[PDB]
Amino acid sequence: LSTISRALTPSPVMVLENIEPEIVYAGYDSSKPDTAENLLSTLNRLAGKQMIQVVKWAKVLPGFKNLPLEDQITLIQYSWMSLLSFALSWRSYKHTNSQFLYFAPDLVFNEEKMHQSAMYELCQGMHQISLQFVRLQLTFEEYTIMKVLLLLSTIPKDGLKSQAAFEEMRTNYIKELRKMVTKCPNNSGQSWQRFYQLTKLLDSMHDLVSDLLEFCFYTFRESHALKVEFPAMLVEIISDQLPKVESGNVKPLYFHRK
Ligand SMILES: O=C1COc2ccc(C3=C(c4ccc(F)cc4F)C(=O)OC3)cc2N1
Repeated sequence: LSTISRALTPSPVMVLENIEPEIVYAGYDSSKPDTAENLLSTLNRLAGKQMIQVVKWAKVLPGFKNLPLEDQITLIQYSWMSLLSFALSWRSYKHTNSQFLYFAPDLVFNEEKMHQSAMYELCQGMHQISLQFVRLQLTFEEYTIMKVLLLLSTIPKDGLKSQAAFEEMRTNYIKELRKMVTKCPNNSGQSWQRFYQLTKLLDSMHDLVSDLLEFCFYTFRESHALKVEFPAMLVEIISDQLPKVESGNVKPLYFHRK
C-alpha cells in the first residue's frame, strides 16, 4: 500500500502470470480400456481437480474479491467449461503445438481418443481453437488476460447482484488487454487488429463451450446409466448450472455482435 510499493509492484498481467495454477494430473488408469465410460470419468475427475485450482486462482484474482460472494460463485459456475477449455487449448498449444489435446501430462488425446471419448466433433472444434493459438502465436500475456475475460463472459439473463461492480471489473481487464496489444501487436500487424483477433477468438469459444456443456449435462443427467463418474465439485457446479442454462437463464457477453 506504500507509494513506492504501489508504483513498483508487479503489473496486473505479471500478477496473473504468478497466480497461474500448477500442473494437474488426471490419474490415468492404464488397467482400464479407453472407452467413453472411462475417458469421460477420467476427464471429469481431472476437471474436478482443475476446478479446485480455478477457485484458488479466482480467490487471489485482483478485483474478484470486490464482487459479492453470490456473484463470484455465479461467475465460476457459468464459466467453468470456458476456463477449462481455454486452458486446455493453451496447454495443447505449448506442449504439442496444437497437434493434440493435452488435458494433462498423463491424458493427451489424439484423434483416436477423440473418437473413443464419444465427443469427436467437440474435440475437433476445440482442437481448431487450439490451432488459432498457433496462427496467432498467442502469448502467455494475452492468454492470462483472456482467461480472466472468460471468467467474466457469461452471466445470468437478468444480470448479477452487483452488475456495476462486475462491469467495472470486466472493463478493467478489457483495458489490460488493450494496453497489452498496444505494446505488443505481435504477428497481427496493428494493435487494433490484434485486439480484434483475440476478442473474436474469445467469442468463437461460446458455441463450442455451449456444445460441450450440452453433452456434459446429458451425461450428468444419465450418469448412473452411462457409468460416467462425476466428482463432487462437478456435481455441485452442474446441479446449479444445468437448470439455469437449460431454462435460458444465461447471457453470453460477446465482444462482437452476431
Ligand atoms: O461427462 C462428460 C461429457 O461432457 C464433457 C464435456 C467436456 C468435459 C471437459 C473438458 C473438455 C473441454 C474441451 C474439449 F474439447 C473436450 C473436453 F473434454 C475439460 O477440459 O474438462 C472437462 C467433460 C465432459 N464430461
